[PDB]
Amino acid sequence: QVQLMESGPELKKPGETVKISCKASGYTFTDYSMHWVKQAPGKGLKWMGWINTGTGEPTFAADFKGRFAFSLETSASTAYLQINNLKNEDTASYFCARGVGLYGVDYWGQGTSVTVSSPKTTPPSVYPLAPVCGDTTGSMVTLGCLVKGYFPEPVTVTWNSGSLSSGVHTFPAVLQSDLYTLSSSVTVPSSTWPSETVTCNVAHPASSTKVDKKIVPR
Amino acid sequence: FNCLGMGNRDFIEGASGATWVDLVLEGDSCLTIMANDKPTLDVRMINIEASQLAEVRSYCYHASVTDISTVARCPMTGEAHNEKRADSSYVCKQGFTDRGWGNGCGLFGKGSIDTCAKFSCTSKAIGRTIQPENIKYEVGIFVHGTTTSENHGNYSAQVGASQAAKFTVTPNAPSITLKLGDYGEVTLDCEPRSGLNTEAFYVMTVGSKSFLVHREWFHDLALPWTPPSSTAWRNRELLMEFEEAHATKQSVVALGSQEGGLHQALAGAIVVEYSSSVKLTSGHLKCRLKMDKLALKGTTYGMCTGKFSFAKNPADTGHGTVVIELSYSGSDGPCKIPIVSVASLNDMTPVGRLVTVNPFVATSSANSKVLVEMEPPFGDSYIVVGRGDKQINHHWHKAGSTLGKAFLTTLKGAQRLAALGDTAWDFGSIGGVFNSIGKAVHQVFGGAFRTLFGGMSWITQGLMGALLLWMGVNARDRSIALAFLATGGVLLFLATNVHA
Amino acid sequence: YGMCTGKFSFAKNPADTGHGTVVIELSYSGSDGPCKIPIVSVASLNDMTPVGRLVTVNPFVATSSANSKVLVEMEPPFGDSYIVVGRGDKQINHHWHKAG
Amino acid sequence: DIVLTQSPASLAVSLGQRATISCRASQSVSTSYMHWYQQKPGQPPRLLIYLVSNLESGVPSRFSGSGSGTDFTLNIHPVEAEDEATYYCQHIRELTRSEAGPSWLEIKRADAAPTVSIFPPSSEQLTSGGASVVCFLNNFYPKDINVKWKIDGSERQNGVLNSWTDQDSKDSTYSMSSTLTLTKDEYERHNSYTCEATHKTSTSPIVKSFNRNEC
Amino acid sequence: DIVLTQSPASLAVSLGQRATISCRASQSVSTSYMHWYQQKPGQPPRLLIYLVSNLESGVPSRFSGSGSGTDFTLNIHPVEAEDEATYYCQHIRELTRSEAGPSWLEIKRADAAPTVSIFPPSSEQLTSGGASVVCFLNNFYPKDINVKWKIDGSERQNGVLNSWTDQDSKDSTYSMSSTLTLTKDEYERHNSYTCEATHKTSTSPIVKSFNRNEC
Amino acid sequence: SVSVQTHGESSLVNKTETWLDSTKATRYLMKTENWIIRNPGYAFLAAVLGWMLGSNNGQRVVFTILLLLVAPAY
Repeated sequence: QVQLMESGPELKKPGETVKISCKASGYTFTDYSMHWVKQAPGKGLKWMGWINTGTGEPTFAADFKGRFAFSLETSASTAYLQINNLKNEDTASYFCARGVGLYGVDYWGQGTSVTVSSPKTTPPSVYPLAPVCGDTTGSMVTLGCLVKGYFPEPVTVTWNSGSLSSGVHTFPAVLQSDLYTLSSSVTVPSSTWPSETVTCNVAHPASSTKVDKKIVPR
Repeated sequence: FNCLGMGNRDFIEGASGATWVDLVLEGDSCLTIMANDKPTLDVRMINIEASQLAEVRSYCYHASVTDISTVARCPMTGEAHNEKRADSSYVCKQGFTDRGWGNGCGLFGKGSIDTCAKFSCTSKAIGRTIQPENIKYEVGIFVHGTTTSENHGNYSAQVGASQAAKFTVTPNAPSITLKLGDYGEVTLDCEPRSGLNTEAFYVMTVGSKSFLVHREWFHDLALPWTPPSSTAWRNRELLMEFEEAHATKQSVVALGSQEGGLHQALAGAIVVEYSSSVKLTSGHLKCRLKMDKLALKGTTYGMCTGKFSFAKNPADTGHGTVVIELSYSGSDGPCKIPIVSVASLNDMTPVGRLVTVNPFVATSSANSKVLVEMEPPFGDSYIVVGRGDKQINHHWHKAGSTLGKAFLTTLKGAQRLAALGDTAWDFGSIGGVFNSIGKAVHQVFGGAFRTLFGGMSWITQGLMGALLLWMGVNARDRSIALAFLATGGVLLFLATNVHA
Repeated sequence: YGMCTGKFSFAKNPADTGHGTVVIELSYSGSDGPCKIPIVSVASLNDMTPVGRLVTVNPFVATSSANSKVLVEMEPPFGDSYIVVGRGDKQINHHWHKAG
Repeated sequence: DIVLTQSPASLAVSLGQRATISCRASQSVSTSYMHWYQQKPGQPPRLLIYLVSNLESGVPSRFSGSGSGTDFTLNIHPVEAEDEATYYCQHIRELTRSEAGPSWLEIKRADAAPTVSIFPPSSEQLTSGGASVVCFLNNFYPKDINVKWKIDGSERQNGVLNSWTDQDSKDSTYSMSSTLTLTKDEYERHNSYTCEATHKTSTSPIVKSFNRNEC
Repeated sequence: DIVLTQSPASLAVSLGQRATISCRASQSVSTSYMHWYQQKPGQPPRLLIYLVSNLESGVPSRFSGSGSGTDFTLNIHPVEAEDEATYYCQHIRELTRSEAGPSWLEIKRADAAPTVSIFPPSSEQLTSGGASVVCFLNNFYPKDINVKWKIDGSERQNGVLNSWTDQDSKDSTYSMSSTLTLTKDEYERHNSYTCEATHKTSTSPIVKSFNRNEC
Repeated sequence: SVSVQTHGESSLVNKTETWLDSTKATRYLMKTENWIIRNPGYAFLAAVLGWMLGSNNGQRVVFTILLLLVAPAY
């Protein structure tokens, strides 16, 4: 099977240099243009360029010219995008793509997301978010977990060890001052809270911090 | 891969002297190799494939006039100022409107206008260049053993039969050894650098289609064209026009789509199909077979003891040899099939030779169909298959009577010469003596003369013949023949070779 | 140093300098380094005769590193030839041109 | 430089319905050599149609790319729950290579209102001096929604942090969080903290509030 | 095609002082053919210097034009209360003719605080349903000032209209009007009404405020 | 233009069917004959000019048919 396999997602800092691998598999490396495509975290596919697999000769889009090094290891059939002078714009998911050429790119690297930024690994502030009079919706008391100020992602936010799946909506962690806050919300019936404990169990493998906060009535 | 039913199927005659042999092998023709101690090989290019290509430049063959703006100025106001000259997307044109008092000006007879029409491209096309590394050569190579209608045609079986192989040579992999199984192994030694000039041309994409175009000639295209990447063009004007200036009014029109003329510009240009890659149907490659490890099974087996029966009936593939598929009743298989090529049963002696050497029943299967071809000679004949009572013959005739063979091949010689240039002396394979200097004679000869005045197309050099013959008609002895050199051949031949 | 005992590979395909000779960088799978690089300028694989001459004489893998990429140049002869890099199974080779 | 634009940006559909995804070549005649690349979130892209006209091997004939050279369409006559995805069209006729702004496959359903719950900052958070008022707008379809944080009757757009689920795997709704993050000082200098959620299911905002003076 | 800039934009000066007003030709060498123009406000500008080196007839010798061809200077060694003016310089070497961003002569003085007075909408306006909270900031020097309208502790920049005098002919200060215009409903849905003004004479906003609940 | 200065002939390797192949057969003669059959008034006046000049007989004919092609398409 032809499979484009790449390096792993990598946290980086501004000014650094990243080289994302792409290893060819299941096909003759030489014969197909190896391509690179930038998917910015919010943006769609923005094609970075292609390095000629026969010659090892890179070709860059006017954008990607000059900051980025396409390189091809031949024997082991690995392709590389090396980004130099890492920038917070260089934070993005990056894809090597095997050219079927004038038919474009058939397959794709499994994906490699660079995160270029300064911050240091930080534990979350996990806040049990209790409902008030209006926050009790029908029989259900919606409950919440404010997971606040951690770098990097992810945190693993479960609810009573994940025993609450359904009413849970764990909402996306986003950047705050290069730290992450997610406010996760379980919807539990007022019959089960605070009669049954609702404890949002928040594990942050990067900071190695597992923080468990029971939501208690205000 | 095989030579079966190949329109151009040409027979490589084993002279021994080496197990290796140089060949010019191509996708058009399947070269069939008969050799002593060797079965009947097939050699043909499948196709030529340049895997990965680069874009030399792009052309805009149909363009779009947008936002025509004409900034007028009075008489004697001189150079007309339209800011759109700051935008290349705008094509700006200076000019004037000769003015009266009726139009915008207190003076008669002159004016100034700057006509800026924003250029855009309706339709653009692209040429592309081949890297000789990305060039492949797909060479179907086969050898004739026991075969049937299908297995010989279907490549899947002759893999398993180990009688066929398909492979790829590059300037990086110029030679390949390839194993024949029961028949051992052979080796090809190619010139994948030299199978083309990768830079003799470009692959020019016109429509979904791409085309071979001389990369000289490709520049010679006069038309809006592009930085191979992206944007800023040259002669983007030449698909646009200009008009009179009637008062301030002058207009710009984008010429009708010239794509039709693109195709018209493509005459000798070759259809090239991009898939993951171009596939060039026209082969030119010089490889070298090596027959040493190619073996013979069947030298052990004895006479097949059972009834020959025609599964196919005597017929010529078109190349002068008769193929038949024989259902073989006997179960004594695997066995060596007795067969010969005879004229009359008045004699048991062969006359022609076996196309497929070692006629053999593959397996113990009774009534087993065996596809085998042989060579009849000229005139009528029979075919004695086996001795004794079991022999079935069939009367055969081949009308090619011997003289015509000596004629056609002779006249084929000049046909072998033209269009093959210096490599026309590679039909002198394992050369020396004549064929050593024969190419070297033609070497600078072909690299001069016909190419020096080259660019001649049909009547251009076709009408030169009587003109140069007439100068040979009135001339001096020892001058006439010297003046006759350029006349006949290399000029008339290719001009006669095109008849039609 | 004796012959490098192992399969070469082309770290870069042969590229004529434009000055008449041709260099190759060789990722060389043999860990037999430090070793003398077997390689030559050959007309046809049926003949091991050196035809061109070696720009870089005594091509040498510097160290025991396997797949060590080693840039080495020789001269191709007139017309067509090969470059056999190594010998036997251990010979890779390239057919690369000098039109001179 | 050749641009493609792929419309719509998203389509809410029934699975099995025909939702065709248009595309167009801004420049030249791209002719063939356009494609369709399905990329579901967090995936490497997956190529569907090639030459704009031809399926890849893995992608079933439900996917149909169509259109020639200035204009193109990605059709799936049976769009599916498995077809829920982000699709791209890619002009290959020229370098540079680029991608049109996608169309999404959303699964159409009943329109659901957000379950909206405004939790004042946890006493745990208030003890930290920071105050984040979290408003969880939950199980709404479609995703069309807005958060409005009102403070002492004066609507504050500052400290607002929004995080919402996607089309919600079970009910195919969306859930949202609206987090109003205040300094506990300004959290205490103002009283009524009101998140109100306007949603296509609601002609008005769905108002969830607390005055800290209340409990 | 050729551009100019004339510095300073304004200069607060003691009259009689030498304030030299620079100018420069962005393009070419204008050589000769720059010309100084005083425009007192609401006037057609009065041409001062010709060839940038030569006084007009009507302009006094106090004006000194100077500088060569890429650069020019308007010097008044005795700047005056009459020399208070908006000064221009014009490259003429090339059509198009243009001017530099001008230079004002301001008469320097002591720094004066704004006299800040916040008038709620009069009953005449409150009867109209419109409400404008008008804050007159009188006689501040310099002109450098910033007014803000704070409402219930939440600053409102809306309905805010500002009209200020120029350098005030006698005290040479600047007076300003700050105006907070409100719908009487929003004027009466909120209470504290404040014009705070940070002026160079004060390190803090000069706060004049009322609540409708106050008087 | 685009229809003129054709790539034809490519003639690189190319034992095959070229993109536009049978096109080349009638290109030279016919469209020139079309013009000169459209202009028989020209055809006859251009012919006699050959037998006028050079006075060598057979060479006099040569100038005509080429000139008869030349004036078509210049």
